[PDB]
Amino acid sequence: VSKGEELFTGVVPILVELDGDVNGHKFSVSGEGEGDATYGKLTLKFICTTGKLPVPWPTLVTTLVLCFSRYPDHMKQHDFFKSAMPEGYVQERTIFFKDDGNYKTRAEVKFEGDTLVNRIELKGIDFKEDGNILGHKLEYNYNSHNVYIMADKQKNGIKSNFKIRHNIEDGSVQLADHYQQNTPIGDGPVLLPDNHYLSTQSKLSKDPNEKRDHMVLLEFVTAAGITL
Repeated sequence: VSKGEELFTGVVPILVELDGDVNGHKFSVSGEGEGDATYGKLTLKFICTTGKLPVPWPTLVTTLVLCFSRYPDHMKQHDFFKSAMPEGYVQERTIFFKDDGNYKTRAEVKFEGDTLVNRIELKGIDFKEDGNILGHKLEYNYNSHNVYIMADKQKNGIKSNFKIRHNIEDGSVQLADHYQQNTPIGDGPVLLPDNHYLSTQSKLSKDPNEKRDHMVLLEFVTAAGITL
C-alpha cells in the first residue's frame, strides 16, 4: 500500500489553474470539479477567465490529473501517481503539433488541504497564426486512447510517448505528438512502476446556460494491464 492510496478512496474536489502563452497570446483557464478514482472517473468544468480561448479546447485536454485513474487491485503497486501524494508530482510535456507549433507544459499536481490541485504553466511557440490551432479549425470532440506508461528509474518517475489525433473540420487529422515525464515533488518516496497501459475515454460537452468560453469534461481512465 502507498501513503497516497487512502487519499483517493472517496470523491475528491479538484482545482485546475493554467497560465498560458501561445505565440504571445496570454490566457488563463480555471477548472473545478471532482474525481472518483474508485471508478477512474473525473468531471471538470473549465472556464477561460481571460475571454476567448486562443487555442481549441481539445488541444488542452491532456494538459488540464492521472492520480484519478482506476488501478485494479493486481496493479496498485504500479500506481506512481497516487503514491506521490499528498506532496505530489511534477508533470512535464512537450506536445508537437504536426506542421504547426508546440506546447511546453510544466504542472504540479498535489493536495492543498482536501483539494487535489493541478497548477500548470504552458508555453506555445512557432504556431501559424492562421493555422488549424490558432485558426480554431479543430472539432470539439475527443477520441479514446491507450497510453504506455514506462518507468524512468534514473528520474525516480515515469515517462510516456503517445499520439493524440485531433479532428480537423476539413475531414483530415491534426496529429499532436506527446512526450511526457513525471517526477516526485521534493524528496519523496514513490512506487516505481513497471511498464503498463492506461486506457482513456473523454467526452467534451457544453453547459447551455454558460455564456463564457468553457469546456465540460467527463473522463474515465483505467490501468488496463501490463499488456493491451
